Amino acid sequence: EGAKSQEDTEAVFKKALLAVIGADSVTLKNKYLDWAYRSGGYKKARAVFKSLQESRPFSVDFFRKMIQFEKEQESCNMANIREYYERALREFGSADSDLWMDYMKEELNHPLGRPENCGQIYWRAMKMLQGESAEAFVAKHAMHQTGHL
Amino acid sequence: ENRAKLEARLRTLEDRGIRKISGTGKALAKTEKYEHKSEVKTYDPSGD
Amino acid sequence: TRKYATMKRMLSLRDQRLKEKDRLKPKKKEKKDPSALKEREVPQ
Amino acid sequence: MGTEVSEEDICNILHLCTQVIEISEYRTQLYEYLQNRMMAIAPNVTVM
Amino acid sequence: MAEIIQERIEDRLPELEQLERIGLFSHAEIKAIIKKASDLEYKIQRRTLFKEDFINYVQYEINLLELIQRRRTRIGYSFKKDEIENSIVHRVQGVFQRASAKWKDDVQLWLSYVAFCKKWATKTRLSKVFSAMLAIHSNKPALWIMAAKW
Amino acid sequence: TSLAQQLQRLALPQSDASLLSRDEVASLLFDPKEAATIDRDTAFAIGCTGLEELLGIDPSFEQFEAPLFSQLAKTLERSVQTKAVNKQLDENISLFLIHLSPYFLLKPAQKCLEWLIHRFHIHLYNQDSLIACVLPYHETRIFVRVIQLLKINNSKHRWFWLLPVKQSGVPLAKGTLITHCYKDLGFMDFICSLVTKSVKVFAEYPGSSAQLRVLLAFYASTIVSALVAAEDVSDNIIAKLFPYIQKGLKSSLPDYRAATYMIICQISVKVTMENTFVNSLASQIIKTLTKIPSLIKDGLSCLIVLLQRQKPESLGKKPFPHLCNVPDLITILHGISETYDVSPLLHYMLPHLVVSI
Amino acid sequence: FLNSTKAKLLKLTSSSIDPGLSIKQLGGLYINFNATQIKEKKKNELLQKAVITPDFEKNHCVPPYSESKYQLQ
RNA sequence: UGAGAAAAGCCUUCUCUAGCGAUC
Repeated sequence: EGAKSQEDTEAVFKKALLAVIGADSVTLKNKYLDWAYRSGGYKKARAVFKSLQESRPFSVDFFRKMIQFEKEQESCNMANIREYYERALREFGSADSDLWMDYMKEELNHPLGRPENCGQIYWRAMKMLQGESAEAFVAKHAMHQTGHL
Repeated sequence: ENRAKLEARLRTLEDRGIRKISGTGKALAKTEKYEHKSEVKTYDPSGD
Repeated sequence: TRKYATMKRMLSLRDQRLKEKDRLKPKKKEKKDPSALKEREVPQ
Repeated sequence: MGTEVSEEDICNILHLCTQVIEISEYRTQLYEYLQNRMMAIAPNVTVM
Repeated sequence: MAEIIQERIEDRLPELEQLERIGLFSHAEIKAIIKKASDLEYKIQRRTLFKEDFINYVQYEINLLELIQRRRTRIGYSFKKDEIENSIVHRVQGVFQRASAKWKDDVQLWLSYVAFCKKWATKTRLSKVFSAMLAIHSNKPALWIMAAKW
Repeated sequence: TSLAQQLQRLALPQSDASLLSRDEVASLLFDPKEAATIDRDTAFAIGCTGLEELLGIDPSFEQFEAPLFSQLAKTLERSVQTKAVNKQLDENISLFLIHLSPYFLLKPAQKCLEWLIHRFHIHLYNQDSLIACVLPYHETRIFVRVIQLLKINNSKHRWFWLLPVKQSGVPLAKGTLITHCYKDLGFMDFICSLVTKSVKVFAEYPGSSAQLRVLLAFYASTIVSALVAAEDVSDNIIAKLFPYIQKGLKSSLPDYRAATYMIICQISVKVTMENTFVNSLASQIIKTLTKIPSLIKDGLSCLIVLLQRQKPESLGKKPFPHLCNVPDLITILHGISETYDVSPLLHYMLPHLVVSI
Repeated sequence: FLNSTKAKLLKLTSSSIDPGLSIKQLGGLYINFNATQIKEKKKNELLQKAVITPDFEKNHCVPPYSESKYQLQ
């Protein structure tokens, strides 16, 4: 990135994804998306995200990055906001309490949101969450109803 | 869209099942017999 | 709701607060269960 | 309580344990492949 | 039930009555001490026993000893140490011996007993305590080191 | 059986059987068999730990350290003291429950409630306060447990309609709550009094708007729904609701005013109202508008609804000056006009404007 | 208590004897001699045997509060 | 046999073992 053409940087990344196939690819994919937004624009990040959305070893930082790029854009298509969160909740919904909480605040705080969906998201959150994570989500939301956040 | 519709129907089904057990709620508390208080003190203005 | 042929509550003869000699009868009927095993003592 | 194991015995146990983690790692890769094909051929069914 | 408890409370009566004679403790304080002493005594005479109860009993007696020690200096009365102080010390020693007999495996209780013997008890009692410790816990060199250090 | 009824009516919580025996123990956290094997020191430790956890979250709990969570509270047993001491204890417990109500879903609040039940038997002495504390959480299972602690078997009891959720162990359904709210007026008065009392308690502490969120939402939800549920809203409902509506209008808390606005809108939607009552309602809506500057718009829009679902000449000339004197009236009216119809307000306000000019 | 000797008052050696184990390395003494650890453990163990459990919200019907002896048998 | 016989739910009176307790 520092002292070579952008096409070679993409060439390096594509070789890297072929070489590493297991859990170590998680950090590789995250830096690939971050480079796409810096070297390109929002459109370039969309093409990279579309290609890598099916390579199953993931992390929640992959989807938090994509949502963040959507917020910075002036369009802020709220339908695309939901479409990213559903994919993230499909992968890590069984264990991640924070991701469910972040989803609920988006429907409230975003000016384009529909807060009448908060009834369903809380109902959906209870069933997919398992074990200790179920307790933490309840306390965090009850902490969210009060102003302490 | 089909998935979200089922969860809308599934939520309503759970609430209706709870309502059947809980009851209509139309009934109120029943009335109670009253017995007068005895040995009640009073004031007689004849003494004035 | 009304009851007929009523009798006053009295001590029963099968109460165990009575002694075994004084008690009338255990009033127990035993049925040989089909599944129950038959065991006998037969000297060889 | 266990008995001491020879050097040749413990090597065989490691080789068997080596195959176990390699099959399990492949099975996870096979499962991820299945999720890729299912979302490509019949995506509406997978969501539901 | 309260047969043994009543024996122990009547054993505890004379030093409380002497303390009333000193003027150190008022009569209501004596009543409160008797009440809490009976409550703590009922705990350690049950058929089901816990170590927490023995520890609470010992801690209450230590706190009472400290309170008496603080009040004596302010009053200036130094007589009749044997009637009160030594009686309480023997009662606490009996409690410790019973507790150590119940739980031999707990070194921490043994060290608490040793510390109390150092602070309030005669050196021969501490010698016997160290002998009893080294009888069953000979496999720990640190205990030998502490015994030699003393 | 007349002796049986007389004895059952003569029963009192002070003479409870469980007071004199340890076969059964009421506990929010443990099975009765397990709860009958815990000492006073353990319960005191749990209560103190819960309060210490709660102190970090909210400082204002420190005032409860001395009366309810100290050695004096440990040795205290209500039966032996007089009625004055019991009344003071009831006041203190009510205040503490008002403070606990927002955090009831958190575990430390449940620990503190466990200590209070173990020591003071508020399930026998303070049924109303406990029910008021737990009511906005009626969908949760911990509400089911708190109900299960009570004894409401008698069909003449105030809370007898809560019997199924005790017998079946299921949360109370909102439909039953709404039906009993609109059919039985004592429960509605209970809800309104609880809301007013909690607001007055929390008013003193600056920056305390957040804790009253959930409760007010519940107060917003049922009453409107109750007004929807009733086939005919009789004059008793409006007579009961009017003082609390005025109290809400005179308040300064935004959520309480918002709930009052929703109640006023729904009442105006459902039932035709006498001209004097519409005049007074509009007078109170207009006069207290500028107390909260962030809720001006909704209030004006509320007025439109009140002036759209009622008779055209209901409003008089008296509220006209205060209407004209609000800051930036026309800008707000234009902002509303970009999306919604503003015809009734102008239809009222123009003929007075001509005469005033 | 662990190291407070009168030989410390009468300094006669540059050093003292060091037992490797310390009071702080252990849980500490059970008793205090001036102006609670086990009671924390009893409080924690009792809390672990609580009927309020994970998935308590998940449960559709709460188990009954109390049952007669005849029904249990 | 003849408080006829048969079944369900609530109180009362009591019986057995098995740990536990006695070490100061």
